[PDB]
Amino acid sequence: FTVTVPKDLYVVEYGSNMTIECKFPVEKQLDLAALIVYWEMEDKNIIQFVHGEEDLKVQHSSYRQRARLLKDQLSLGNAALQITDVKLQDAGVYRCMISYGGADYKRITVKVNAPY
Amino acid sequence: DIVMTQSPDSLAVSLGERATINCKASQNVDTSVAWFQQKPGQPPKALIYSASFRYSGVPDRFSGSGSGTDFTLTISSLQAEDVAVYFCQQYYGYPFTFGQGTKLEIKRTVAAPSVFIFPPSDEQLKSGTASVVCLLNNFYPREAKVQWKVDNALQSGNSQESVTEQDSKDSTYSLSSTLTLSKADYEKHKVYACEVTHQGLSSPVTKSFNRG
Amino acid sequence: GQLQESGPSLVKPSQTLSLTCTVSGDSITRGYWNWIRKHPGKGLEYIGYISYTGSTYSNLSLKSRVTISRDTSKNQYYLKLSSVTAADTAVYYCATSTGWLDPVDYWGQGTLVTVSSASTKGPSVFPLAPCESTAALGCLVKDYFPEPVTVSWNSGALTSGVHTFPAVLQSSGLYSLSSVVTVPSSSLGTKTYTCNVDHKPSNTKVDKRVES
Repeated sequence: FTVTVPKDLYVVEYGSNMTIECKFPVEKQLDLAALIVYWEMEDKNIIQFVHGEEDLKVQHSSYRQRARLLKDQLSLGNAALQITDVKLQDAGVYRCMISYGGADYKRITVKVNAPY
Repeated sequence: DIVMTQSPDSLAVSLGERATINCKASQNVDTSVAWFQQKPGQPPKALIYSASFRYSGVPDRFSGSGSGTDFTLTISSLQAEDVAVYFCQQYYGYPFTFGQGTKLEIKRTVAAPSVFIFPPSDEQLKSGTASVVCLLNNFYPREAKVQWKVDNALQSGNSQESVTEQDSKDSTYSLSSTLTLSKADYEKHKVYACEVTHQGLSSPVTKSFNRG
Repeated sequence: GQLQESGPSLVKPSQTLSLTCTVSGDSITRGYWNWIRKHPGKGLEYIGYISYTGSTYSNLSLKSRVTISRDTSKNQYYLKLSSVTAADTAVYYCATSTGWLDPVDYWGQGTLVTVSSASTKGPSVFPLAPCESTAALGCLVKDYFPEPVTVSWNSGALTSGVHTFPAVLQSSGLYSLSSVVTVPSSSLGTKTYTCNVDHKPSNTKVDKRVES
C-alpha cells in the first residue's frame, strides 16, 4: 500500500484558494467503511475522516470553515484538501494519512507568496 | 480487518531448547509486525518490531523473522523465566490487530507435591459455613487428582480448585482445593481427608485431621 | 514513561464505562496514546487512540459507543464506552506508540472492569493454619465481588514461597481465593507471618497475622 502525491511542493499566492492532492489505490468501488483519512500539519488536525464518517470537532482553529475534504472524489482514489483564502500562517509541511486496507502517509511542503 | 492467526495456541519446551511461535497475516503486511511477551500479572513487553529487529535490552536469544504474511518468533536456549504468553501485532493498517497469543510452558523433570490440609477457622464456623482447604505445593507436571473424603465417603460436587501459573524460577505449579460445607454438615462428621494422586508420587498420599 | 489506568471496577449494564490513564515520564510527549482491552477467552482488541494533534481513532467494531478525549493540563487521557454489556468485561490497557504506523510499544498494567448488575461486597478473611520441617500458612479471602483482590505478605517483604491462587466463582455469585506461604517450621515461634488483603472496590483493608 503506497499513497502517492503528484506534487512535492505547492507555491501559492496570498488570498488564493488551493487544492492539494493525495492518491491512494482503490479497486473498483470505494469501500467507505474501510477508508480512514487524516489531513494535518505538525501539531494540528485539518481533516479527520475515520471509517467513512468525518468529525470536524477535532479540526484546529487555524483552518476553521476554511479547509475541507471533497467527498465525491474519494471514489476516485483521490483525497483532496481544499484550503480557502491562503495566508502566510498556512505555510508549512502538510501531511496526508490514509488507511484503506494497508496505510501510508506522505508530506507536502507549502510556500505562500507575499501580497502583491 | 487484517486478521493475525497465531499457531500454536500453546507449546511445551524443555529448558535450553528452542521454541517456535508463528503468526500468520490474512494479507500482505510486509514487515509491520511486532512481537510481545506478557508474563503473568505483568503488562506486555515489546520484544521485536519491523519483524526481525530487537528492542533495546531484549536478550539475544529472542529472534524474529518472516515477511509478507508469514512471521515467526524463535526463542533459543529457553530459560525458566521465559514462561509467558507471546503474541504478535500488525501495524500495517488500521485497525491494529493482535494474534490471540501463544502460551509457552516449560517442561522439566517430575516433582512431587508437598501436601497440606487446613481445617476451617472457629471464626468462619460461627458464620454457619466450613471451608476445608487442601494445598498442593510446587509440583510438575500440572496434572493432579484431588479427592476429598469425609468419614471415608468420597466427596463430589462440593469442592472447587484453582491452579497458579507456572513458576518463573522452578517451573512448578501449585494447586488449592476448597471443600465447602454447611456448619450443620460439617459438625456431623469427624475425619476430613484430602487424597492426592500425582505422577511424582509412588502411591496416593493422604493428609487429614479430626474435627475436635 | 509510565502509564497508570484508573476508574471503576464495576459498571452496570446499559451504562457508560469511564476510564482514565495518567501519563508520566517519557510517554507525555509520545505522539499516540492508545486504549486496548482483552475480553476473557478472547484475543486483544485494539480500541483506538488520541494523538498529540488532538485527533482520535476508534475501531469500527466499537466506534459507535466509544469516545476518547484528553486533558493535557493534567497529563491524562480518557475512555468512555457507552451501553456496555457483558461482552465489555475486559482488562483495559492504556498504551503509547511513537508514530502513526508504529507498534504499541509501552503498556500499562491494565485494570479489570466487570459489567454486572450485582452489588459490590467486601470479603471475609479467615486464617489457614494446620490442626515436619516445612509448614504452610495462609489466608482465605471469601465472598467478595467484584474482582480483583490483592494479597501480600508482611507488607511485601515476604515473597519467597508465596502462592496467591486465582479467584474462584462460587454458586452464590461471589468470588473466593486463598493465598498461602510455606515456611520453615523452625521459624513459627519466632517470626510473624501476616497477610495483607486489599479489596479496592469495597475499600476493604485487612492485615491478619496467621499463627502456627
